[PDB]
Amino acid sequence: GPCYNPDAEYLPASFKGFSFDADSSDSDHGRNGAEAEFVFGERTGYADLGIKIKSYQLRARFQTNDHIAQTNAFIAVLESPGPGLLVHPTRGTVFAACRSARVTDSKVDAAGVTYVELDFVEANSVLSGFG
Amino acid sequence: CNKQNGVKNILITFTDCDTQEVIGPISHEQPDDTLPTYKNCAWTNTALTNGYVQRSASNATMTLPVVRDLRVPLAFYQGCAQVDVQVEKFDGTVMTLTEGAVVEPEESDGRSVTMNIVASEIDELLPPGSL
Amino acid sequence: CNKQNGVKNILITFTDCDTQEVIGPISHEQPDDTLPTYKNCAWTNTALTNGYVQRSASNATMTLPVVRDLRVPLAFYQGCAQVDVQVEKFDGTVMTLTEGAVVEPEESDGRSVTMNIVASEIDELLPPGSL
Amino acid sequence: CNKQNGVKNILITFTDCDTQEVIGPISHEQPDDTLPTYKNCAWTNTALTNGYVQRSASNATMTLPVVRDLRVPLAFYQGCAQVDVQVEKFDGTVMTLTEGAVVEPEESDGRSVTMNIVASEIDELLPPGSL
Amino acid sequence: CNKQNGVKNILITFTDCDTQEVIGPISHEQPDDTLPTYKNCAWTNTALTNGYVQRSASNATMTLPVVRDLRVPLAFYQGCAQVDVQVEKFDGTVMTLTEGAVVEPEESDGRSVTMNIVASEIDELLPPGSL
Amino acid sequence: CNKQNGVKNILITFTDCDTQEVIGPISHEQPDDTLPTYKNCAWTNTALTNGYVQRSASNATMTLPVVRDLRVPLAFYQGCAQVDVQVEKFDGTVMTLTEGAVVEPEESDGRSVTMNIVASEIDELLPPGSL
Repeated sequence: GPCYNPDAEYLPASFKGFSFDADSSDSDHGRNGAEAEFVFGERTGYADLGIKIKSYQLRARFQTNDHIAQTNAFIAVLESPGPGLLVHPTRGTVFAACRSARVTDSKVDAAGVTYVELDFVEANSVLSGFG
Repeated sequence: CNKQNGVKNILITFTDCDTQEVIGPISHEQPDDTLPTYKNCAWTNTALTNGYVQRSASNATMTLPVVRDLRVPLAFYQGCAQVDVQVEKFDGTVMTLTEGAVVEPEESDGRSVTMNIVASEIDELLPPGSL
Repeated sequence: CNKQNGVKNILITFTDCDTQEVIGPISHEQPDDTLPTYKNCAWTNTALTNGYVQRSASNATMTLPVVRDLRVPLAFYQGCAQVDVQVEKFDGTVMTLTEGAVVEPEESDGRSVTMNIVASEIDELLPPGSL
Repeated sequence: CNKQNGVKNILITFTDCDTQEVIGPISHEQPDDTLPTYKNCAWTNTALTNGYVQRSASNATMTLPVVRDLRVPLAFYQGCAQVDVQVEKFDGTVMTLTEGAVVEPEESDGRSVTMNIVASEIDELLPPGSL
Repeated sequence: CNKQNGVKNILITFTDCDTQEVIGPISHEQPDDTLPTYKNCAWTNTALTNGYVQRSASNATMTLPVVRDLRVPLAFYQGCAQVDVQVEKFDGTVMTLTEGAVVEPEESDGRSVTMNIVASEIDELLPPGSL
Repeated sequence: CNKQNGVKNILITFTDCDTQEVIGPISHEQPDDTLPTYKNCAWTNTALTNGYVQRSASNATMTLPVVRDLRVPLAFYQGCAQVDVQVEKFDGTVMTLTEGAVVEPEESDGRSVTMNIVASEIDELLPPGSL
């Protein structure tokens, strides 16, 4: 649209309480099943087996005079034990667990900015025992 | 007085985005002798082979060299406001365009602006008598 | 005379896309001294090695700078209508082209258009006597 | 008068990086008739399809051709110092910009510099009376 | 006699590489009216977002159009020798540079050379009275 | 005189490839006022960071605009024969080059050729007295 205010339409991202500014937002929905291919046959089958586990991928940026301290704090938060609450900019609140966080940080090529490529997975609670 | 190629009237109607206030339609004037340019088709052909054509999808576009009004902020001419434009030439043709979007802003010294506007469709009035 | 390089007649026949209404053949006139340019050979060569050639396929191309008629919408000259073109030069040559397709539109101020038309083949008339 | 497109005043305030000594605001003068050029809108559009727009993020940009002061080191005009710029045109407009950053230096003979300054936002003053 | 933009003195000191012999400081002269160009900052900013800057690392550079001396081999001006340059303008500013390196040689007819010199830092003398 | 920038003598010696017949050294003359241009340094620098340089390897290059001799085939000036070139300017410098190789041929109307010759090293003569 012509009068689309982005930051009034995208939610400010944050994981486990710590807030940050995100640069991308993805998702990996799906529906998994089997696929039957009976021999010598002009026919095919399909069987729905359940829900494909959701996964989110983000890219956070840090462009500030103290981006090193912010990135260190964000690393310390991401390595906290157990899954926590994530605010996906376009999917709202979910419960995810961090799975990888690459921290690109160059000096003689681009000093000042630090990028973090984050990879979260829908982590739903369980009930210990045999549920 | 027909047989004069030139633009006679330019009305531009601004709509701020954060307050939805309408301004205009203010008249306007050209900075030099260059006339605005148009393109009304929606799909753009492309040569394929011996005689055939591959059809792509595109916009109705307009290029408007105009003189900035001093009562209107410069940013209104640079994508921070929705525009509705109406250009009437000396031969009688009238090109109207509504819900514009200044699509590629550029540096301006503060007086002359060149607005690249994209819209769904541009309407043509075609001086009396037509086929 | 028959010793003057120049264009004498330009006939253009428009076919509306969504109504198949035929319009023309309207005459037309040049905006300046630049002439329409042609290319008839469908296969285009490309050098390979010591003396040989690699042959590609292409279209019969025409470039037509013309002055827009005030009775025909501008979009008809920018790929939103089928065209049939016929150009007759002063020395007797006549180039006809049917079922064209304006392939690359571009912004026009409202008077002068430059149509880039591709067709399967262009026919040439070659003043009486020819080898 | 108030009918003359031209620059009247240019104030530049330099802030040393490694001593935070404030210098200025020194006046300045143009090397030739080219004026400083501006761009205020932070979000920049881009055409998408039939009528819609894809919105990107950017900076408030300024281009300032100026004559180097013989009292200030040349490196202050080439990205080795923070700048605060303020330009007042003849018709009453005043553009102020603070916490700039000379973003793209280039070789200068020692008199004429062309500073490309990026800031968060540029303020515009708009001679009395405005919509 | 101040208020003259122009170069008054050019001293270049050559140092052969294979024998470590120092030659100069020889004076020199310009081939035309184009003046040498400078850049003293070390890090070059680059626009990032709304107001912020990404800082990269670079050189102190100098561009020197000079007339080749006939007593010095041409290759000394084309990267086969270390150079120490000193340019004094008419307003009193003195730019000195030591341990140069001719960084991009180019074809020269044998009289006029254009040396692109890179160094750690270039020193500025700033005519008496300064801030 | 010895105060005139210009070329005085151009000697070219052709060596047939498939017969090793030596032809020359024929004198030659310039087609216009553009002079042959040179580059002797084999290693070419490239800027790296704060003050340092990355050194690459290259050839001793020469650009020679000349008028074809009507007694020598045109192909001898376009890479089908080995060349030995010797150019003497008016101020006394003499550049000799042997075992050249015309490296980049280009279409020539039959009179004026521009030979781009690469060799291992170019020798320079430097009028009497030199440092």
